[PDB]
Amino acid sequence: GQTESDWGKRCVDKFDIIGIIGEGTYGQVYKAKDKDTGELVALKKVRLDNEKEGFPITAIREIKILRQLIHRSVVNMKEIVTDKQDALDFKKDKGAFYLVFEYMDHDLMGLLESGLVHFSEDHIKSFMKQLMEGLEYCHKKNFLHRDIKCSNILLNNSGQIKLADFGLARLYNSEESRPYTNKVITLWYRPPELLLGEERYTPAIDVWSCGCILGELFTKKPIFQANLELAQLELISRLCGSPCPAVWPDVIKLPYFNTMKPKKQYRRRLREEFSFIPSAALDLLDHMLTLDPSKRCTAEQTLQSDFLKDVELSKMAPPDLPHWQDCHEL
Amino acid sequence: TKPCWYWDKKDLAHTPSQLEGLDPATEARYRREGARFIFDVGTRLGLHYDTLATGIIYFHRFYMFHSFKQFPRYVTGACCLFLAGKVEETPKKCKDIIKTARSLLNDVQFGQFGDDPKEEVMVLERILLQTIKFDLQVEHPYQFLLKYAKQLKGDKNKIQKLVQMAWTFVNDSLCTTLSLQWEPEIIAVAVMYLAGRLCKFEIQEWTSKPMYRRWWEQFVQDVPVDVLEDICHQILDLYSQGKQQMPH
Amino acid sequence: MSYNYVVTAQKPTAVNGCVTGHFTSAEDLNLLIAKNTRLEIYVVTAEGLRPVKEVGMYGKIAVMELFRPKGESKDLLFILTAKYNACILEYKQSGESIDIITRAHGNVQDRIGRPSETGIIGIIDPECRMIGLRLYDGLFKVIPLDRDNKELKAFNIRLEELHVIDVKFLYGCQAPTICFVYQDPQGRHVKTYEVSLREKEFNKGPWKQENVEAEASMVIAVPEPFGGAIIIGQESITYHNGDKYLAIAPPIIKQSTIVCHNRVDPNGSRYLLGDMEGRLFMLLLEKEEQMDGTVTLKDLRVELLGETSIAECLTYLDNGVVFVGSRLGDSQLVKLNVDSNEQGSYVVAMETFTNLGPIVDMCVVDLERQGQGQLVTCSGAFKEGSLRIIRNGQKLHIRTVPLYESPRKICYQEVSQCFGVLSSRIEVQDTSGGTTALRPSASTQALSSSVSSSKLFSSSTAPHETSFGEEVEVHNLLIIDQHTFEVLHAHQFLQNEYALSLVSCKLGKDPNTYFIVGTAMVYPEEAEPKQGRIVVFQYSDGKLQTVAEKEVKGAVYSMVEFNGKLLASINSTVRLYEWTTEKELRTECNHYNNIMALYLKTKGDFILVGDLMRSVLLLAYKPMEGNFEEIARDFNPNWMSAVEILDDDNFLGAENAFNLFVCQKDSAATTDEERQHLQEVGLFHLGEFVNVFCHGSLVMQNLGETSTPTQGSVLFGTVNGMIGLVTSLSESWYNLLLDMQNRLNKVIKSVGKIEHSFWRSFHTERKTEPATGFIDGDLIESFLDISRPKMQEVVANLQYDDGSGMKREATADDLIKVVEELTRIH
Ligand SMILES: Cn1cc(-n2cnc3c(NCc4nc5cc(Cl)c(Cl)cc5[nH]4)nc(N4CCOCC4)nc32)cn1
Repeated sequence: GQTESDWGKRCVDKFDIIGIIGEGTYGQVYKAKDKDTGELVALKKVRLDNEKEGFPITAIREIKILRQLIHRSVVNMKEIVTDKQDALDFKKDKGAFYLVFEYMDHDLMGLLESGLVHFSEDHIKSFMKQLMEGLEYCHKKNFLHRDIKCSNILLNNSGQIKLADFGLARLYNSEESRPYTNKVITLWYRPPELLLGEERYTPAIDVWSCGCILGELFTKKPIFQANLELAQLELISRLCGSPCPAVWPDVIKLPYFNTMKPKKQYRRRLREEFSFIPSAALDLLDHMLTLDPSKRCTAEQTLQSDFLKDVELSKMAPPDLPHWQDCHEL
Repeated sequence: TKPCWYWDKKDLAHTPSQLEGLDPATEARYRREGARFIFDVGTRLGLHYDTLATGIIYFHRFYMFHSFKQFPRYVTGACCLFLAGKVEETPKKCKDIIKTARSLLNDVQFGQFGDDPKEEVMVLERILLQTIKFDLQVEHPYQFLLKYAKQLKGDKNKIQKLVQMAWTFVNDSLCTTLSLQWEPEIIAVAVMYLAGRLCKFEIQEWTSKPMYRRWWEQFVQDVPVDVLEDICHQILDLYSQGKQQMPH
Repeated sequence: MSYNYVVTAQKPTAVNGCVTGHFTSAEDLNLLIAKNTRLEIYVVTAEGLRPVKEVGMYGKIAVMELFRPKGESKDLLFILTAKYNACILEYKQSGESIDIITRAHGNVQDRIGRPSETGIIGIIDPECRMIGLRLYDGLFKVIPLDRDNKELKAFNIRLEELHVIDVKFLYGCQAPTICFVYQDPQGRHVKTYEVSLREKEFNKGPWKQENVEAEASMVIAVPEPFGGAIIIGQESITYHNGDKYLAIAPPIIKQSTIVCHNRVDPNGSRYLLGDMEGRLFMLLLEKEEQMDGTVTLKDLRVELLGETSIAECLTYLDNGVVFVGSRLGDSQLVKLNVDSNEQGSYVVAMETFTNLGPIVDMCVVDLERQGQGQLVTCSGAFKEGSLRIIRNGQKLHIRTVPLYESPRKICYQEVSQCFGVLSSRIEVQDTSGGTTALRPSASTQALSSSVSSSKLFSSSTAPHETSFGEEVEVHNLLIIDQHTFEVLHAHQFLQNEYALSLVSCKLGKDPNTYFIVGTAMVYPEEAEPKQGRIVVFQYSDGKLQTVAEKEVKGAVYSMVEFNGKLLASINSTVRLYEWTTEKELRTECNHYNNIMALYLKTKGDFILVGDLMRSVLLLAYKPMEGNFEEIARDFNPNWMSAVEILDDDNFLGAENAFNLFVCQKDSAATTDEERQHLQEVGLFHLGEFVNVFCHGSLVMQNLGETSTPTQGSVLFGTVNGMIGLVTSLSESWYNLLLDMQNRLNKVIKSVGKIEHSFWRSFHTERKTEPATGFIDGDLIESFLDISRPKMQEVVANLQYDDGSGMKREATADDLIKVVEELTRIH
């Protein structure tokens, strides 16, 4: 069990780089295949050239958090490789390192953004249950994936889902509060507490982002789409209700509460505007998109929901791909 | 999967330092010197105790793969503390650690850092990460000393005297190779075992099984008294060498 | 940044909808034909149609209905665009000045909603009390037709039935009632609801729900005399009204799917129907009046009238004439006779309106060597399939070459003075075990003919099961002369083999010019075809000769000539073949990081790959290493429909969402990743579905060179028959025309008060982005049509800062001359 443990000693020469596949949390993700095994792997890391702090601390966080987490719904970091290092000349060595991840077939963003894939109710059940099982595992280890986006949600053609980029992930502690960056999640998936300036936020920040993803699979359009933080809070208020001390006692505690007020004190119209969603999912959506993070559901409670409690991981339902409609419709 | 970070006492006679002509007494001194160097510098920087031990664990493991003659001790210890800060989320600038080191080191000892003290340390970070095989997560006997003491119920003053005395023994065991010989759970039990003998406390009475005279077994399984006596013998050897007496 | 310029060379010709009413005046009978973003207004005469007005709208016309509320002299027009722009229009003519007034305007898009499968549906209450819109699943939007609703505000009523097929407003109901066919897991049913403007909710419908055919298609609102509704399906036609239930299932309508309907008699006795094979039917409603004064339905009858063009919309004009609005073929005016001719047909064609239909592929070729160039398109589908010869001559001259089968791809071979055309025809499983074609076509009427005797896939011992009556596609390679356009030869490919790509070129050291076809073995079970062939033909002395075949494990979606080597895309793989001295293909290098390599374009050693969802990728052959290498890729996900190379740094693409975009190399080589990042520098909502990009120009060139402000010429054909041109601009010319557009938009009044910037904005279901890097040439060329006071208002204070000088002020006449030069590029 130590052959696979020896890291940093292998070179990137064993991987042939196919090309770049996208932009990750801090750096761009590239694709490669191992010469020895022939396996497709996902590559991505940073550079050691900035001697201000040497090895990046945000990268050290992603290495520490990911090596502790092992789950069927989490991308497993395979190994870590380096550039060609000079013998005996380790002082002049300016070579960088590379993180080796497991490569998945597709990405949820590209599938939805193109509009080709279709999600049935059973497909969404297979999607959300795997998403919450991994999220509950990492939340159980007191870690927060502060960057839940469609580009970081990966799926294989079998139907298995995995989360990807943990570079923006930090550790959570209920006792010791550490101030964090108020802006951390993509504006379309950002929880309302971060819009209002919460620096010490709860693990419920990921539940809100996945809630916007749950509704996005039924409408094929993102729920809240705005270019500014205040405009984002307005769209959230028109659907989930305006932030008010009635539904959110500590909303006054948040700094930007008096600063960022919506136009009116809108009422919650979530169940009305989502009447086409099944009742099992609509109740889940209502709890996941709760304004107050203390009243917002947890990752385990979503797995004990009428929509996901009885879902079987054996019936892994892959998303429907068109066949001859890609050349000309029917 | 994960690398093994534990050797036997008999294996310490074959470290890269030993095979280059260094005698066993000198390497043990170089380890105690380097450990307090990481300890004293990080203490001046106001670092958490887990950060100090993390650099010390990196330090002990590093010279199982390398020789003290080829790598300066204080340059390596500074690099360990610098990396340990970013690992345990208590980061410090490299210039701030070098400044603290020069204050507490004489001209000769700081001469190991060469003409550029920062660069000689920053360069060693690559070799440190490769040597530790990128196994950054490190556990320490502190959390187990507290996790086991919380399950003890009885005289609050007697239990607290046990904790502080055992906690003192944990700080002293960092100066030794015990960190490499045994897991942190056994060390946390051994320091409870040592502080129990010195204070003449019968810890089993404070446990949920008051007649289970081998109280530690409900904490850490498969630990013979031979291991606890071996650890206790090594910890008290530090006090007997320097002639200092038990804290008590 | 990149700068481009797009103009429409041929407006959309496919008819998307047609209605009859009294819109221009209360006396005239008008026929409003709706093409994509275009509205044509005609007046019915005894000889035909008289055009009166044609207006353009900044949106794709989705719903178009004429209605007359109480207190209006003549009918008003309601139009809803694809981007949910709603408006109510009125015709006003003061002598010779004809203008269309925007009575109401608004955007009915909902923030949240799943777009329905059967598309946007628009119906109006018979009493003109409300406008019914079906935009999202489980939601029914109601626009109350009140005098004060000039903003067209609307509310949504919750709908239990999520999957609706079609809906109409019923006749003869006390309260406004809708009738719709919905589909649940228990099949399809028809249900009714009553709309209440006062309660703003649904009440229980008049008549109960019935279990109907699983393939129920359309709902027909039978007028007051009979009442109720008629449900059209694939095999049965059913009438539902209260307890009365009637169902006819004639055997003739089972042969072809019915697609359109129209009412002939206002009393509701006769209805028109049309199928996919062009047949025109008449639905007769026999009346049984009961000694109580009431007119119940005796029976239903269907009679075949004749054959028309495959029509998207039918509309009956008075005195027995019917307008056949076709999307797949030429639109027609047909006369319905009471007596059948000697052939048994009651239909006789009056006029033929040319429709380029679906332009699947096209090539620019100077057939007559006039330096001008002609555009030869594969146009039409099924019986309406044809070739079109287009030339600039001031109106386009178009010659039609009917094929009577579906054309696929075309290529020109000057060495043989002929074209290569891939085509497909529809045959039906007969009783002999084989297949029998419905009609003769170009593949059957060839002078000489041949069939592939290949044994590559003859490894299947058990041939797949065939039942009688199932349609099959038969693919052929047509050799058509360039002068007579006579089908000289037709090569029929293997059974279940689809022709997808076609190229004509020489390869390697082989001097013979070859026809090369990339095919695919298509079976219904296939989870993407896994068999295919690359076949090389040589047309010599009137006979097509099979030169060589190469077996591939997938579909050859596209091929192209590369430096004397054959570049072919097979499923996710992009392969480069070498033509050996033994006249056989040999693989050199491959690239695999694709999903479905569809469209390929080459220029030098660079290769542009158009993926199903990865957008565009740049590939380099690199002759030294002998392997492909990724250069740069567009990381914004897009569903590509056609790609094209503009220059060595700019690339042009087309999306399935009717959007054009332009990628370019970042042109700043800091990090190697910036180079690898193709930056989308142009965005533009075209409104049309581009199928084929083609370099070239149809303008007459009499040695004139560089006299144009524009550089380059790219032609493209669309599904609606629209043909356009894309060209690049300098930064000086771009800012001049772009600043002019903003001045023209504030000046020009749009139909329905639609913002031009909103119309040209990049638009998918998920993203809405403003247009950039593109100059709407149709808006710039409209400067030569606005009145003189509007011209000077646009040129007032307009200073051009082209550079290498100072912001000189523009004159009104100086801008008129510039646009006249821009009108010469098409
Ligand atoms: C941090 N981390 C990432 C991974 N990781 C593993 N596997 C993939 C993966 N595989 C599907 C996939 N999508 C593709 C799109 C294109 Cl255009 C191309 Cl050419 C190839 C593609 N492959 N995608 C991505 N994304 C990165 C950023 O933007 C989009 C997706 N991350 C991946 C593991 N850890």
